[PDB]
Amino acid sequence: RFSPYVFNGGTILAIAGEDFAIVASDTRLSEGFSIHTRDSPKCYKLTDKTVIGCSGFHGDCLTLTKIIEARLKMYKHSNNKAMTTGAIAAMLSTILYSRRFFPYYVYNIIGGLDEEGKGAVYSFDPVGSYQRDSFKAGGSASAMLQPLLDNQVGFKNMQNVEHVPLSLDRAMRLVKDVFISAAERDVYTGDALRICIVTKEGIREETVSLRKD
Amino acid sequence: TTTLAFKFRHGVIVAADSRATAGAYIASQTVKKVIEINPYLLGTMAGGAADCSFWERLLARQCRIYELRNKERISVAAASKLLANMVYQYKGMGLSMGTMICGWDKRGPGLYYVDSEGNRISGATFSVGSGSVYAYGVMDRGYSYDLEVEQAYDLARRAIYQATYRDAYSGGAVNLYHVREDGWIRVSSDNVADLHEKYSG
Amino acid sequence: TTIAGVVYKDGIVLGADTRATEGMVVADKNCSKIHFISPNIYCCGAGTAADTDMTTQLISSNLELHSLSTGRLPRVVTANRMLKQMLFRYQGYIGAALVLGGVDVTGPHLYSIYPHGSTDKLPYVTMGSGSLAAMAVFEDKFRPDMEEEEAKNLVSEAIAAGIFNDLGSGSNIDLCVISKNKLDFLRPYTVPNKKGTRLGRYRCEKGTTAVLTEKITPLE
Amino acid sequence: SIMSYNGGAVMAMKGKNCVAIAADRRFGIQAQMVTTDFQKIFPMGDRLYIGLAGLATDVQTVAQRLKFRLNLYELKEGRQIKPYTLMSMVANLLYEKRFGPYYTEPVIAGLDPKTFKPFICSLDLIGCPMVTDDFVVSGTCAEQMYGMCESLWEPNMDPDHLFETISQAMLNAVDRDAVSGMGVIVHIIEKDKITTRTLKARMD
Amino acid sequence: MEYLIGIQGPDYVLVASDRVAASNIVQMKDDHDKMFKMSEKILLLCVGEAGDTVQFAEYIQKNVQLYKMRNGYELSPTAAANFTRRNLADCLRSRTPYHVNLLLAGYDEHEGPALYYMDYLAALAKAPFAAHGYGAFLTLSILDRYYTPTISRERAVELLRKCLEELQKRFILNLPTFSVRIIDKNGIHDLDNISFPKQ
Amino acid sequence: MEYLIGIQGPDYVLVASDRVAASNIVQMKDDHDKMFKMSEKILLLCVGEAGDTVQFAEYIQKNVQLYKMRNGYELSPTAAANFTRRNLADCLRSRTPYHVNLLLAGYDEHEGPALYYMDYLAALAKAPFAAHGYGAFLTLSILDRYYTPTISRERAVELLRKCLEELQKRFILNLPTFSVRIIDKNGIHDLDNISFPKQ
Amino acid sequence: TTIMAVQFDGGVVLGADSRTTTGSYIANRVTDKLTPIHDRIFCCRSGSAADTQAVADAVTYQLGFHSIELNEPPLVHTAASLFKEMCYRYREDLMAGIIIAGWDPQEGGQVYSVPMGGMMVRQSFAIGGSGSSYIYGYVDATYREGMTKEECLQFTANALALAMERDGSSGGVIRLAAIAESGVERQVLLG
Amino acid sequence: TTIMAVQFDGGVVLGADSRTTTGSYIANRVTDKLTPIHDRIFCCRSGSAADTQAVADAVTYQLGFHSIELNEPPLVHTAASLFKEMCYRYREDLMAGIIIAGWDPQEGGQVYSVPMGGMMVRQSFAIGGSGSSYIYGYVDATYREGMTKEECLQFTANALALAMERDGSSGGVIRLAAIAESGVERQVLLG
Amino acid sequence: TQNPMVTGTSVLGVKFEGGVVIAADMLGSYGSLARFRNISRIMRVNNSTMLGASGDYADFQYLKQVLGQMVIDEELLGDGHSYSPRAIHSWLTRAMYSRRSKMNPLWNTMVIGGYADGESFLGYVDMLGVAYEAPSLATGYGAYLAQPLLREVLEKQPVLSQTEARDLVERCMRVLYYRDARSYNRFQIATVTEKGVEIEGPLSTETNWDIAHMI
Amino acid sequence: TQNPMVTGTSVLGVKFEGGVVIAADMLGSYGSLARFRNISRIMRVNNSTMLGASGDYADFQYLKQVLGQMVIDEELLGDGHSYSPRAIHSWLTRAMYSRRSKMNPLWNTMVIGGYADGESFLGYVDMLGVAYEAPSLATGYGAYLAQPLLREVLEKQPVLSQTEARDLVERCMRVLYYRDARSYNRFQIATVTEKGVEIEGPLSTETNWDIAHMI
Repeated sequence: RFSPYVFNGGTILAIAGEDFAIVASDTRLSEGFSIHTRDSPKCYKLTDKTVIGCSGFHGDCLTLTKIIEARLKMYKHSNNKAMTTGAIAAMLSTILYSRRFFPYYVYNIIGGLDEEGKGAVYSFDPVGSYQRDSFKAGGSASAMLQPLLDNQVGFKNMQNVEHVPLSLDRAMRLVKDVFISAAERDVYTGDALRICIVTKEGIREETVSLRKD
Repeated sequence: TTTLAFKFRHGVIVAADSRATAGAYIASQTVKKVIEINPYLLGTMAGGAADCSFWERLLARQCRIYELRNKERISVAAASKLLANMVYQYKGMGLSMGTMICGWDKRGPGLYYVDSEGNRISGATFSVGSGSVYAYGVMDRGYSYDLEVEQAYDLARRAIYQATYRDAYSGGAVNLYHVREDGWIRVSSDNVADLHEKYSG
Repeated sequence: TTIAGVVYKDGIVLGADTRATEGMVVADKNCSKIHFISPNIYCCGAGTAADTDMTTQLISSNLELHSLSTGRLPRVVTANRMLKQMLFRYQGYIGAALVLGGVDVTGPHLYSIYPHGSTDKLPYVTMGSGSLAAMAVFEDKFRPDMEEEEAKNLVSEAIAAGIFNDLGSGSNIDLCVISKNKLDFLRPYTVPNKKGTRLGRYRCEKGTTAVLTEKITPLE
Repeated sequence: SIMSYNGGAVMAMKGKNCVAIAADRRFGIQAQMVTTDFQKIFPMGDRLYIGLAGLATDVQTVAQRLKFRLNLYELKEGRQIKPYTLMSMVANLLYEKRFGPYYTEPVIAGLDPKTFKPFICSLDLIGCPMVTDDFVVSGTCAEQMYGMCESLWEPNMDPDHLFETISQAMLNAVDRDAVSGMGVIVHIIEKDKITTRTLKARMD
Repeated sequence: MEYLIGIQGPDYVLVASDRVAASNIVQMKDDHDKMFKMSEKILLLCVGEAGDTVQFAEYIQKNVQLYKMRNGYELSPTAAANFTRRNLADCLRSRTPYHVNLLLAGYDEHEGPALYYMDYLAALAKAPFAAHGYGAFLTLSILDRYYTPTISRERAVELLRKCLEELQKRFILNLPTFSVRIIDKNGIHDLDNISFPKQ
Repeated sequence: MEYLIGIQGPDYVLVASDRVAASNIVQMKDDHDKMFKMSEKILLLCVGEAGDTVQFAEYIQKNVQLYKMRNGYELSPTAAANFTRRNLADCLRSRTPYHVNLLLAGYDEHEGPALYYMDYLAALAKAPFAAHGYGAFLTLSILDRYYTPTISRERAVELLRKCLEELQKRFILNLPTFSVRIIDKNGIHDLDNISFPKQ
Repeated sequence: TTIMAVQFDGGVVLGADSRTTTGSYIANRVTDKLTPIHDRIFCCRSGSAADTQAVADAVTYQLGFHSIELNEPPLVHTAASLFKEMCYRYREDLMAGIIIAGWDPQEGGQVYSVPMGGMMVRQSFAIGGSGSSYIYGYVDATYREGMTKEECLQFTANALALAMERDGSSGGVIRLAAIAESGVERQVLLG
Repeated sequence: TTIMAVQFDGGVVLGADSRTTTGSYIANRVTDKLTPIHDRIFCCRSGSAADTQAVADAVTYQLGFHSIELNEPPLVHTAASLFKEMCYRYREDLMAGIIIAGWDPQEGGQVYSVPMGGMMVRQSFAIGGSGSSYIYGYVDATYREGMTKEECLQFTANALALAMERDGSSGGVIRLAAIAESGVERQVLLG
Repeated sequence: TQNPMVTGTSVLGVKFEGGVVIAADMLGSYGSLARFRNISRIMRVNNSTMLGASGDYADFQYLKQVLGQMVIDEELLGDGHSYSPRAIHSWLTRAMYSRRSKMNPLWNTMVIGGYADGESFLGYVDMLGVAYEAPSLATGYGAYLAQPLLREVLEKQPVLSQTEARDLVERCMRVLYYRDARSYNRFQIATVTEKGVEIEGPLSTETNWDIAHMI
Repeated sequence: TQNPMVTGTSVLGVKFEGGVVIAADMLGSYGSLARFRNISRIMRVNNSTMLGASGDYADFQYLKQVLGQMVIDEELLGDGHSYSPRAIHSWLTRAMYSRRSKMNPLWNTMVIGGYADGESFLGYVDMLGVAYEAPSLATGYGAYLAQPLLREVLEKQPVLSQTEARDLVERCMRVLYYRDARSYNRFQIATVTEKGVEIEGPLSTETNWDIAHMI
């Protein structure tokens, strides 16, 4: 009969730096064995230091984005100051549990700066837990991207490899390489790439094309 | 997923792993499972992330309300009772939750075990998770009441190492918390491979 | 998977796309979907790959046997009859979506086979998952008795539209042209999608991995 | 799944003049492991191995059946076997159980008997072959090893960097995997010699 | 349901089953024997659907005795293990499947002791110690804590004593008495029957 | 699953539950207490879905203590038994049913001792001796062989000793320790903890 | 889908649409839905395709072999009996809407109908196909006993026209067949 | 079962069979399938019976009350809107094949159709009922734009004749209704 | 609505230079029976935006009613302010999502086309609430059939004229008449510019069948 | 046959003094569509017995073929011996039971009428093998509808004449035309006597509808 969910796919990445939070996502929105569009950015700029990405079922992504924007305006228009990052994370966790028994079929990744001015990536689950980690890859191409980030960001499973702090342009070449390499094997990934960078001076965006199939 | 807790002469030991999979796929390696409720309570994560996290946060809220109303710190049994009463109101709707509650009491040590099935019981040793039986085995080898401190440290650490060695759904860093009369204290966060090199011989 | 067939003024031009997916992950980037039957008759497969492969090798064996017993060039209708009889004998259990094309003494003859046993003679067919885009290009821009380069451009355009629709291939669309005398077969026809160049260098070093137990075994 | 009953992961990778095949060590029922020394890579003649992943029953059964047919072929003809011949043989053996299928994904990696040409291929559970040039994988975990090998592969590889590349790929994709782990065995072969190394993988 | 343990040593194999033949409420028989002396140095244990156990004992035991009478010598443990695995794997894909969970204990003049490990899906294993059941869980934690490859046989008996004393502590089933064998360069020597008063 | 015997005497009621709180593989707690002192002469036992047992204990225990503080005196066992039956019969036909198995043990100054027997379908019974679980089956024949309405308490303790000694003989579960109460003209007297070393 | 056969005094006249569909997509736009077996006897099919194709091939085999062994032109009732036996034997597995027609030297033009079950009956006109219910609505209104050839052609033309116009599955193009003592006349109409 | 409504220049003409069946047994042999609501507006029903009876009664209630409160003769499109609202708001449990027709002073004769879904459309002719597909086969064949009253009566007579003859559920007796500016003229034919 | 009774079929819409053209056909099939062969499946909203839909026609009548009432209300405000097409798109997306959250979905597939304030707009609303913008939309089987022609020519030519857009729509509707079983040879073209909203008449197609003369 | 495609309807039969009359109609309905409105549902077996059936018409064609061949075989024996109707009844009962024992039943409901050696015979055979003798049989819905009229007149008068039987059959077929949905106003009467076997033509009914002029 009528099924309430459908798998739209998508791939969202986040990298927590020393003083930066890079969030990137493809803009392919598909369904089954078709393509609806080649421009639908999963990223959204909430404040000057907060970018949220939402993948999975698209209508829940739109609804959740608008509700989060409303509650952001409620906190600002009530308490004369913007929210932190962890407050937005806690609030989103309360929302995702507030529809526990009819869940959002949505993966969520919040990147941004803390109050010390450092990078912080808050992952999520469809039901409403979160944790402060250094890097996450959400969506269909999660498993195509997590071990390579374990190899490069974490320097894991290696010997006599020292730990260098992750710079900016190195992280940029990392993001470009992982999206090309993941777009080679995935079916739910390609046609563009919208890279959002959160610094202490604003939000940057960047459009890098990909393969057209 | 494998957690354990046991009380003895010098307080309560709480240890846990940090692996949280998703079906056959591991999500993360550093999931801090022992949820720090208070400066005198420690809650865990035993089956489900969101349910344990949410309901323990709601219990922490309720306990803070209780303390700010009575100017007197809550007991352990009261917290376990409040948790069981709040969890019981969604029975059959599909909540998975098997957490543990640890803390210090007016009576002293307190150790209860609260399920989403509502099996609120007291006791001295408990272990929750898929590979909990391994921890039961090696712990009930090494268990006493009159143990020392570093002996209990070695017991919990060896136990979680054996559990993650046999089970497939467990791994990551071994946290280790210690509940005292005044407050709980994190001991150490030890990786599996470090324990393999140290304890393999 | 998007295969197509057509009949120009002399023979048949077939096309294919070579992304062999296994579930949701691209498992192959180069899979020969155009199979051998005879020096004049070829075949394409879709759906379950090994079923199409084993069936087309059996039927090619049977037609090689019959042609060497007879002593002349095979007919397409015999291949059609064997295929429809076999697939009806399996009662539609085996999923093998086939396109059959060849040039006999009578001329060009194109058949498409649906895995229960329903066959059709057509001037142009499309089969597969993304067959609809190539059938769109065919129904837009087909006319009877085209020339050679015209037909090649049409089939390339159709499979290219199938690649710009979903589940096409990265591959450089395969073509094959059968005439009354001249057989051609062209794997790297047109490459639209170049792989992006590496930006650095994720090269490992001589010793970055701990080794527990070595062994050396000499040979001849 | 039924493929995820006993776990398993087999990787084969073609280098420049040599070829490297690696697999995991873990054996166990769905969540309970038993041992770390279960063999999944078998010698089939010289400079040519095969890897099997999936249900262990079909692994040992198909391995002994294939050894049966292999020795019958190498005794009927004094020469040694070409890898395409072995690929077709495994395809025929799997396709004989079209409706009674084994649950396995065989991976063949071997050299040329006349030249030093490497060879890799993989098959499906009904006998669908697939020859490539870079790498083939099988088992429960797929996307991990696809992401790693599409991240790390180079066309022209000395055997040392080949060993380190397949080492890092197997270690990271196995450490992210749950049901397949507990050590890695690696066979790196060439025209001159045969090397078998075991890595210090995470025992978690 | 229950478990029969199989600890391997340097030059011995320590097997120990139970004596329980219960049916779903009551314990019908408290002196049951699951031990099947194949040859002078080869034992066999069996747990599963208890109508299949006896027919396996008939088939395997008597066909190995037939081999013994045919050629001139005792089987290896390895060929016997493969023969059992082969008959499981052949009888599985039919209208009449077998559902048993085995493990094999043998002794070669050249290979010394050997332990194998089946399943109801015909999987071989060469184990230092293997298990089945729920006692699998409990006995394997204690045994994998306290294992030494160069361990003496009385240490193994003491280890088994300790492991059983922790079996009678957090288990739901009864398991009152365990019988114990050993295999050496001589043959099968039966040790004393191992029960405990609990409290 | 487990067990509680409910022997009625001439002037005493002999109840005895276990101390087992297992969950599906392991015995998590071996000193559990299912005994709920309602008043100075009224006991209550409970077995069922173990999240409902405690909530029933809360409702019944505290509402009986509420009755005691309300009027000035203790309920009869009969009216208390009927109130429990009434709350079962009301709670059954809803969206939230209870699946517990009770029996009630009281003592009146005028009626003397009284034994009742619930079920998961809210049925009253005025029984000479009751039980629950699977040991129920085996044990009531044993008790009904050697029963006398005018039986002394030491005969009842010896009979229960015998009943446990035949419980540890053909039962599949473990049940190592049983706690024992008694009710008299004084009140609730706890007898000694009854365990057996089996072998 | 929609197939039709009308006899008259001299011979018979057949007709069908083409438009073989699968679900909601048209797989093939033009189809030889009616099939020659002998040079004077046709059959037109509906329902599933592979069933009717295999049945028609085996009937062609048996009927050609039998009529060569007789060294006489075959009967129509013979082919109807053959289709009856093969339809009835595997009613558990076949879906045949086979309608037999054809001129005969001994008996003239005849029309037999074999629906999805496997019964055999002689009629003067027949419908068939999922979109045949409508022209089956008015085939007992417009038909007149004792038509000519052109009246049968115009009749079936209007019939298959309205059937193709109304049913969603029906459509495509109109194929006709005229069988008499003289010859076999096939044509492709639109209108 | 089979219901039909045809308009002409002056007014509209309705028609139905009777034969209310349950399973394979006829429970009632003669039935008023078309129902007066107002003195100038009819409706004819299909699907389940009790559903359409309750819906027609509630529409009669609301429409009569509204048209008395207007102190003007009601519209037909209004009643079509009322059936649309009651069918569409609570579909899911009902099976209504309601067809509205009736003369109006402002707009003449009109025919509206409400099928099982709940959509509303104006037509020049309409079918309805399970055995209506056949005469729906040829109602686009025999119809001519701009008939008279007698042509509509003969038209619907042939329609309901063939519908009663062919469908098993249809049958019974013929009921007619003629609505114009002058009056309402109903009649009962048989054989 | 759990089970759609009377469905439409594919709807095509595409922008051009200062306008959006939308064309859909006029068929009301129930199952396989083409029961209602003269219906209107495009609403000409007030002066800027314009709606075309698929799926259950009754639900489209319902949304026609509701949207008509809302547009009438804002036009009776008399403030000189109207609805932008994107506002209508947002309201319709929220409406469909709140329908399906209560497990009572509206079985539709809707296309919103509008031209206001120099910029064209072409929005999509699904039954499940999936909603986006696109330079060319295609619903039902049109996303399988006439979508690659749109994406072919828009890649081949990024800007368009009004004539090229109308001709391309005519060709795509001809193709949909060729191989959709739920299709019909009668369609209407609707066009918005700054000059207003215009609904053209019931056009038809010109077909070819010269492949039928082959065997 | 698991699912009956083309079913008949009720069959009526009743003995009288030296003969058995059987009448069934001529309709071949598929579902509700009366697809084959001119078919024959009574076989006139050689000279004494006679068969009429319901259910799947194809199976009746099959049993017609087999029974025809067996009767032809015994008549070609040339021994002067024929099948008694009770022998036909026995063979058909064993055939249906061995048919249904293999879980592939013949969907029928058969009536065997015969007159041989002074005595009439009228046997019944079900799909399940239920078989008996009766002075009046009624199949399908006839056992619900026209059975009590038969059992009334046989209770009111135990013997009959041919004319009374024929009139009663006409009345019962009229009643079955009134309130069976699967019925049709065209039937044939078949009669056996000592004079042979006779099949009458396609008769019809005379109906009444004067209750329709009531409200």
